[PDB]
Amino acid sequence: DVLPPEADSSIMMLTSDQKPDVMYADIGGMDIQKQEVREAVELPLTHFELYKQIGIDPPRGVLMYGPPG
Amino acid sequence: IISTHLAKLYDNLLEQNLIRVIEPFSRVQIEHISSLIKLSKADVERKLSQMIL
Amino acid sequence: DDEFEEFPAEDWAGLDEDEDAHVWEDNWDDDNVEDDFSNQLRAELEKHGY
Amino acid sequence: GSLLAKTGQAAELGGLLKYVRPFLNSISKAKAARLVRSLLDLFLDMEAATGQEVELCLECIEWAKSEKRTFLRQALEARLVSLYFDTKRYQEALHLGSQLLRELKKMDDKALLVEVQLLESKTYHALSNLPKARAALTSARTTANAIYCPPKLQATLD
Amino acid sequence: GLPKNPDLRIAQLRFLLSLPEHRGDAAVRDELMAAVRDNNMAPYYEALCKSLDWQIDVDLLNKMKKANEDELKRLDEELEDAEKNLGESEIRDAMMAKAEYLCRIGDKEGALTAFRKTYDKTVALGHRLDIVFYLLRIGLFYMDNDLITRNTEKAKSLIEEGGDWDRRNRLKVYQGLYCVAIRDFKQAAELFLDTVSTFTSYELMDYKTFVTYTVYVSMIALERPDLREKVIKGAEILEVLHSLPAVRQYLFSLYECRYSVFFQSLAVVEQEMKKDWLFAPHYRYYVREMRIHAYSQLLESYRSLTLGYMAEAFGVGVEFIDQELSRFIAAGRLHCKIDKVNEIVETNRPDSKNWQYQETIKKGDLLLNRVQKLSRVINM
Ligand SMILES: Nc1ncnc2c1ncn2[C@@H]1O[C@H](COP(=O)(O)OP(=O)(O)O)[C@@H](O)[C@H]1O
Repeated sequence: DVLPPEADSSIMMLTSDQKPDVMYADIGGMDIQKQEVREAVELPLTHFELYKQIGIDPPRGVLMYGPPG
Repeated sequence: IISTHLAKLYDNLLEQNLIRVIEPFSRVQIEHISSLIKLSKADVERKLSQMIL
Repeated sequence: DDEFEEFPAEDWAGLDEDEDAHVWEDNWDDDNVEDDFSNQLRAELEKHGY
Repeated sequence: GSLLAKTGQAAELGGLLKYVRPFLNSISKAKAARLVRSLLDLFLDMEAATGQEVELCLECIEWAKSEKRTFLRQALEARLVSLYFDTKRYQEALHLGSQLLRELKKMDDKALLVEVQLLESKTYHALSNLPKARAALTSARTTANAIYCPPKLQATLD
Repeated sequence: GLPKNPDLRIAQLRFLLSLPEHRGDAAVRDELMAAVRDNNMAPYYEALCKSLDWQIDVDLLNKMKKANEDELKRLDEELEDAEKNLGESEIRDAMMAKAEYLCRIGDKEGALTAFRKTYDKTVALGHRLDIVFYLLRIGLFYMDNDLITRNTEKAKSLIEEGGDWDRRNRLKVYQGLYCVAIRDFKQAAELFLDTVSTFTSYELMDYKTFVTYTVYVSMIALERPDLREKVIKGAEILEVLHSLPAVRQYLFSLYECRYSVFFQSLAVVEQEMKKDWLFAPHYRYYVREMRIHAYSQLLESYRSLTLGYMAEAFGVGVEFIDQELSRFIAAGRLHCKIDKVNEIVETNRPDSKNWQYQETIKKGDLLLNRVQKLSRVINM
C-alpha cells in the first residue's frame, strides 16, 4: 500500500489554507516593499498564462533576509 | 448601511422568532403562528416561505 | 452491402428547406401556435381593468 | 464671501467669483488657488442649485486649465467627484476619478490621492462594488500613511 | 477586432426590419441611416428584400466601392508580383488588408476566399488566431451557423490550445454559438459569466449588451440556488443593474419571487428578446421555461395552494393562471395536479429518495435500451 497524505508523516505544519488568520491589509507593517511579495503572489494569482505570451519569466524563489521585524 | 442593515436585522429577528417557536410543532396552522408572532398572515407566510425556499 | 430498396423507399420529395436547420431541439409543446405570451398578458391586464 | 455664506447668497457669490479673476492672476498661485477653493466650497454649501453647481464649477475648471493652474484644476476635479458622489452620479464620477488618478499618480501629491481613492471607494460602495471598494480602500490606506496627523482625513478613512 | 461589429449592428437592423413587421417605420430609418453609410451594395443583396431593390445612391456608392476595392487590389498585386515576400513577411498583412477590404466593403464571398487563402498559406500562431477570430466574426455576421460551428470546432480543438491569454479574448463570442442557439441553459453560462472582455465596448455591441446576454442566459439557467453568491455577489453585476433599472427590476423580481411585478417584467423581457436576433427559443424558453422554474419554486414548499389566491399573488385572471397551469402540467413540468371540483392545486413533490429513485429507473430504461442496442451489435 501507499499513503496519500504526506504532510503528517513528520508533522512540520500542515495545510494552513482555508483559514483567515491575518488576511492582508490588516497587517501593521503596511508594505516594507510588499510589491515584490505581490509580484511573488502573481504566480499563485493565476497569471501563469500571462507569464507566457507576454514573454516574462516569473520569479520562482523569494528569499527574505530580514530580522523578525 | 442604514436601511439595508435595519432590514437585514429585521429579517434576523423574523427568522429567530419563527425558529424559536417552531420546534414543538410537527404541523401547525399558520394563522396560529401569526398570532404568536403578532403579525398579519401574508407577511408571516411570505417570510416563512423565503426562509424555506 | 445493399440499401434494402425492397421495402418501399419513398424519399421525401420536397427538397426545399430544413425547418430546424440548426441544432435546436424541439419539444411537443414548443411547436404550438399562439400569440406568444406578451400579447396574452396584455389581454389579461385589459380584462382585469389595467 | 464670509458674509455671503452667512446670509446664504448664491447669485452674488457667483458674480463675485466670476469677477475676482484678475486678482486671482496677480498674486501667489497657492494663495489664489486656495481662495478659489474656499469660495467654491462655501457657494456649494447651502444653496442647492443642482442645475448650476456642476456647470459653474466646470467653467472654473476650464478657466483654471486656461490659466495653467494644474493643481487648482485638479483640486476642483476632486471636488466635483465629491459632488458627483453627493448627487449619486453613476459612472461619470468614476471616469473623472480615474482621470484624476492617472494625472496625479504621475505626480507625487498625497492629500488629493487619498481623497480621490476614498471617494472611489465610496462610490463603489454606493454602487455596491464591494471587492473593488476594498481594493481601492487598501490603496487609500497605502497612500494615507504619508500624512501623519490629518485629523479630519484620518476620521474619514476610519 | 473592431471591424464586423458595426457590421453586426446592420445585420441586427436588417433582422429588426425583416422578421417583425411591427417595426416597419423606425426600422426603415435606422436601416437606411446605416446602409447609405458603411458602403452597402455588395451587402445589399440581403437588404433588397425589405426595402426597395436599391436605394437612390447607386452611381456614387458603387463608384466608391469599385474604386476602393480596385485600389486595394492594385496594392495586393504589387506585393504579390513585384516582391517575392513569402511566409513570415509583410505579404501576410497585405492579404489581411485584402480580406478587410473584401469584408468591410465587399461581399462575404470574397472575404471568405481571402481568409481561406491565407489560412492555408501561413500557419503562424498570431496569424492563425487573428483569422480564426475574423472567420468567427463574419460567421456570426451572416448567420452561417455552419461556419460558426466550423470555426468554433477548430478553435476549441487545436487553435486555442496553442497560445494562451487570448482565449479570454475570444470565449465571449465563442460561446455566442450557444447564445444564438437554444443551449442557453448550462454550457452557455458556465463559460460566459467571465467578465474579461477583449475590448471595453465591442464584439457584442457593448458591455451592457454583454450583460443583458448574461442576465438572459442566467435566467434560463437556474431559479434560486445560492445564485446570490454566484451573480448577485458580482460587484460588476450589481453596478450594471444600477445602469439598467429595468434589467435590475426583473432580475430582483425573480430573486425576490414577487410574481405581481415579475410577470409584467417577464413579458417586457420577451418583448425585448423579440427585438433581438438571438430569438431562437421563440416558443420554448422566453417566458415559459422561466415561469416553469418560478412555478416549481412557488409550488414547492407548498402542498395545496388555492388557484384563486395564487392568481392574484401571480398577476390577475384566475382563468389565465388555471389554463397556464394545465398547459404546463401537460408539458411535463410543474409536478402537481389540479382539483377542479374544488379549484385546488394539490402538488406531488417526491421525496429526496422518491424523486431520485425515479431518476435511476429512467436512466435504467435508457441504458437497457443502450445495452440491447449493444446486444444487437454483438452476434451479427
Ligand atoms: N499586524 C502585524 N504586523 C507586523 N507584525 C505582527 C502583526 N501581528 C503580529 N505580528 C508579529 O509578527 C511576529 C512574527 O514572528 P516570527 O515568525 O517569529 O518572526 P520570523 O518570521 O522572522 O521568525 C509574531 O510574533 C507576531 O507577534
